[PDB]
Amino acid sequence: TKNGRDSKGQRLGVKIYGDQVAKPGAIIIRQRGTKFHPGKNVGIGKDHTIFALIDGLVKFEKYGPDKKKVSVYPREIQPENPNSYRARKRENFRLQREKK
Amino acid sequence: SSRPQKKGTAHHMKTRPKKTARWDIKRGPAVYPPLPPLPAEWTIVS
RNA sequence: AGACAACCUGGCGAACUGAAACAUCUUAGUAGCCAGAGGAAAAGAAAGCAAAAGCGAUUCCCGUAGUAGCGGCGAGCGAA
RNA sequence: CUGACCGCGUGCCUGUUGAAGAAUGAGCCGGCGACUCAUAGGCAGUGGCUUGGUUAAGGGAACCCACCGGAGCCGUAGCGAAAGCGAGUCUUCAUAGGGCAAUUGUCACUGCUUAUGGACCCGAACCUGGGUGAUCUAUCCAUGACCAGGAUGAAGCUUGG
RNA sequence: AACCCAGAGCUAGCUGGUUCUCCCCGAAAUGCGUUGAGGCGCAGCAGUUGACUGGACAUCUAGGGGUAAAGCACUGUUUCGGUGCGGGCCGCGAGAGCGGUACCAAAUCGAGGCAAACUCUGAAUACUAGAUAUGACCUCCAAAUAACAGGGGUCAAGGUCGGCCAGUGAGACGAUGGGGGAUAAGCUUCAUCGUCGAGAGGGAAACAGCCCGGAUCACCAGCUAAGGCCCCUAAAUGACCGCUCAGUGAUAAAGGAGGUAGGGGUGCAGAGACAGCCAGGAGGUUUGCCUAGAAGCAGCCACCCUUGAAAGAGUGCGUAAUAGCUCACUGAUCGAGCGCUCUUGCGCCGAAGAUGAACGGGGCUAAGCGGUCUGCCGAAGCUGUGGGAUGUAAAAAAACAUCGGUAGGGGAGCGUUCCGUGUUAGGGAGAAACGCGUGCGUGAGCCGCGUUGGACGAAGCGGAAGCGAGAAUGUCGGCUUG
RNA sequence: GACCAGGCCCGGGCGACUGUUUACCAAAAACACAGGUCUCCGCAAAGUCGUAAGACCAUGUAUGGGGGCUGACGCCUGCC
RNA sequence: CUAUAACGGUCCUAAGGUAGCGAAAUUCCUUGUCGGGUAAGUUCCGACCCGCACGAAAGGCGUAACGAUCUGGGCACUGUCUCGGAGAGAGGCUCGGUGAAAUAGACAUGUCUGUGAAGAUGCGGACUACCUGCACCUGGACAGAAAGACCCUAUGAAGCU
RNA sequence: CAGGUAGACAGUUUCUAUGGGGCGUAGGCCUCCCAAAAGGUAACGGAGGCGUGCAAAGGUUUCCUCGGGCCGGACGGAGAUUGGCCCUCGAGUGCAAAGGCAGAAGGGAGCUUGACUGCAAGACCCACCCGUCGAGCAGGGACGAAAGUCGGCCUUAGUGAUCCGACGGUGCCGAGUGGAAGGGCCGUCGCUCAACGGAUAAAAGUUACUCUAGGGAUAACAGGCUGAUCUUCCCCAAGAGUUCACAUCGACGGGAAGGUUUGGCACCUCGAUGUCGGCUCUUCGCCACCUGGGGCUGUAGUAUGUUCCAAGGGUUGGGCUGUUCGCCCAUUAAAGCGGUACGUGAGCUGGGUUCAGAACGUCGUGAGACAGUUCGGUCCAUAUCCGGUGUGGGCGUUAGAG
RNA sequence: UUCUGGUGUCCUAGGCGUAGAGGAACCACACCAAUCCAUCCCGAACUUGGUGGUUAAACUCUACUGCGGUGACGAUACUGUAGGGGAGGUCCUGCGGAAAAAUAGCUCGACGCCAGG
Repeated sequence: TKNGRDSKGQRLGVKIYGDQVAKPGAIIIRQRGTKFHPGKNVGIGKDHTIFALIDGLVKFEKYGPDKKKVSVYPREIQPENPNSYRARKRENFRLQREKK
Repeated sequence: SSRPQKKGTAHHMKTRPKKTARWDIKRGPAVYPPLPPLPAEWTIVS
């Protein structure tokens, strides 16, 4: 009598938001059709998935007024560090180990 | 009928004591003069 | 010619159960009943096992091995 | 020791989202009454030994046992279904590329837990084998016994035909 | 489908039971699969242990999404008017034509909405990813005097992998966004949080799921939170500003209202008002029709003009209808505050049940509700003083930081019968059951202390268990209640 | 004349009748029965019991035996 | 006349209910209509018929007799009733003797309302009530009795097909 | 020994969800909404599809791109071939929807088989089992002048573990040795195993003759929440009432209280809360039937009709049914509606329903069955306590008594 | 160093309408024939080979706001937290975030690059 209730439950998000770290080969978008087109350093897939070719960063931007045009970049900078806490924790591991 | 009634838990929110006059909600306790400190209370010296 | 605690040999031989049901299988050839006999019985002197090397009638304990294998290749059974 | 009077305080266990519960259970008292053992796998604590650890069955002037008993097991080489090759091997035309390797203890005692056993204790209706049952009752068989008292009045038989 | 004995202590994913102390940590009631959904396997959330770690909290910035809201570009519906295409109808006439109809309808335009499966747009949060700091205390050294930076020592705190092992798998309500239902349920179903579950205490009269709040202990000490200050119960029947007269103050609507304090607009008030007493209050005309009659007053049409201070083809009653009566309107005296209007606050009626006032009671006109300022009460919270315990940690301390807790996990202990040390120490000046000792312990329990009887047996360091009971409609015995 | 000692009619349904049946909640229209039909059996029958010997059947013998349904009596017992 | 169809056409099966009976131990709707009975009768008897779903040896229809059968109306007879009452016996009641029972957490065991696992002597507020016997009634203590027999579940048991 | 063959006899099965069970539907995958702007998400919540198809609808190298309006040309018709203007990707894309795509993934051509072998860093999802994408390398090719693209199809459904068997190919084992049987291994194929994580290769019912273990986790009676329904009300009123809305009835719609009908949930109670109707005995509520007083009346009076205060009282006897306005008879002032676990079974009957027998109609081949009918069918009790009716005793009443 | 077309890339996106200006060079059409080729029919396209006439078309350049695109601030919705009101449907304050819509407006893009006269 109900007839109804047959939903699939599939999942298809954006996997790596703008300005995350893209491994090589990692998937940027798993999509149904082509919302975001491939820009440069990304490859389309069989089912329009968009995956990173080289490590770097993902940049969502319009490739036309309407289109997303996802892209990737090397993005390597900042070697410099400023955190005391990490050094402190490491220092404690050793001091306590020595004490005990 | 056609109007529901308010039961346990539900009854409480309608009918618990609320202090619904902005004024008394506001208030704060007396403070005091700082009461400068007090001596010791014990001494072996004897 | 009757008797027997348990052990033993023979004949007949279940089921609840395990398989999360159940018909192959497992409990199990157990229980029980019948028939003999002994202080022990049954087995036993090779038409055996082996493997290019050797053994040497049976019967038990260890160990190979919970291995090889068998199995609705399931539960499980399991040698030499 | 007893308690004038005041205040606070909706038995206990099981079990539930939720019980003082008008859900369960128990009359009271005292006892009896529930995760045990065997052997094995794994892990931890402790100890012995180690460029190895350990013995089992079996002996031992009983049983325990000092000593003996090295057969056996564990740790030493992997990869492969297998032949095989071996610090490598399988997959392949190939390093290519990848997978897995390129190393480790052991024995025992004491706990935990798993496995097979009735396996924490109590409780079924039931199943199957063997035997005892017809003095009750249900048919039958043999052989006995019983059925007051009255009423009606058939067929046959006999007469007026 | 007998009865007894045996396999048989059958099996039971089902019910009931599971005993001595303390200490630390302490959940879930979700998904998935299941002949599966009042089971079980894995994950998810405990314990405990080993590494590698880096955080967690706050702040800020990026990145994607289409939700809330909005919108009519899309799709689907949607009203009002425009436009007229084209069609039907009258017929003329034996072809389609100009047209006409208060005509039916297709595209369009203007105005106008609506939608979980509509979007040209589109937040806040959430999420993911980055950097940015600094928490709590100390001891300090040098200060006039602080502060802080200067170090040194602590303490507190996140995770991601593993090992050994659990319990859990129908949660409940409240807040929000929703489905189903009847925008009914203390209903059901999911998403994000809180409490209960597993959590005490005070407020709520009583009252898991609401508010404050988190229980290591002692204290015949204090300050507060939520809530409160007339009596029962602690604390002002305390201040001033207002508002209610129903016992409202404790419960429900549409609707009704010259209740009541105010406010927002409106005109009138010596070319004097609403009060009342008053006077006047029409000619055409019986408006035309209809009707027996319609003459203001059955009904309908015209619905004006004249006169004047003023009269509407008459406001109502009434008459067969007329007439009659009276309104509107208009002048005089008395005399200058009265209409209208919507809403604010508190109230009244609407608002009625079955044992007896049900709302804490006594009561109250403030001891009710609206507003501000001061004092107080108020908890197991915070303070003060003094003990205990865990780790942090490895040693005397001392110092911090914690110490609710069911299922459950880990640590440390007591006790009982028996064995090794023993034919022990001790013991007929007397072994154990009963009691005085708040002696002693955090506690399970231990020391002593006594009796008519009266025979055995500790302590210490160790070992084993038929080892700890109020829960099984347990079970054996003795006893009661009725 | 105390004790003892039939209440009776009118109309229905079901069962023809007397009888038997749930020992301890059902005495009935349920079962049975006299009768009816069907069908099987030739005598070392069919049927039943027993693994087998064999025993009922039957020391009977086709108007006799076993089985199924309907249940006096009256008229009947359709079609596929 | 109007109706009801004596009689016809269609798919159908293997054929399409014969005789009797009929709202029936079978008719649901349904106390079906009508007649008799009754003062009034959903029961009852006789009929009609659209037999929801009667029907010919799971026999049809009817029958005299018989029934501790079911069913309706009668006459006689009465405490069945109107509407109770008195009486005798045995118990009850009191005294002497012997002397159980099931149940039982402990009970120092009020009413009304309110609350609460949403129907409390055990909680809150108010009212009410000297303590304790004996006889009497049974509204509560979700009173006793049997781990419900209805409902569901169990990869329960058993019987029959 | 073999084939057939009586449930005569045996051994067993017969699913779960299911806002109680049964009946009905459903069981796997895909897409959209609920899904709360990452993911994920539940409901017998709302819409649909799939269990394929294609030797090309695949692969490449190229070229152009649809529609729906209007205008032209005979029938040609509203809509078919042929030329000119707006266009938002409104066309299509094999089949459902969503996202996509107009240098196209739309259409058409040219050649071709890459819908190859050996693979693969890393990711996504993530209880596991599964599943999805993949830069890049080697061989050997297609297309293309070359760059380059090509290991299936615009993407998401078109599919199912293991065991077992089957076929083709093997420079692997082959139980003394050589063989072989057989097996291994690689490529594959075989189940609407659809209940789609599939208990076996192979299994339906019924129990009212029942029975055990459990459950108020889930029912029926009753209590509670909720009032959809039901009772009683109030608002607006179009009208009707000769005229006249409100003497009286009040269409169309609206707002409430009740808690007793039918229901919804399923919270207590399955180690048990004994049902319908009568008897006896209560007691309470009102929104009132009758008696007491009153308005208004389309009240002459007598009757009334309606409302208002009123629960003090009253509220018959019968015929039919097991059956409270279901009802005819005769009255009567009237002959009420209710609550009290549809009051009252430790007070009573057992006519009904829920026991075992039996039969009728019907369903089922059958055992049996029907919230259809019909005839029969032991409803147990010496009050502990509260409650109530009676009656006492002690004691209080302050000296003791009548 | 302007100008001429040659290619491209950030993007407010860039355009259609009305206007103009462009021929010495460049660009493009009219013209001409046909091997390679090509038109499923056609040199329409595509092709090779010629004439080399206009700027008409197309392109380029400068204006325009009539359309198209764009788009505010403010305010308000809504929402985080902390609370409250209402028998409910749902409403309201405190601190934090904050629009869509409309209107005013804002644009007829900004840079490179090479061969030139």
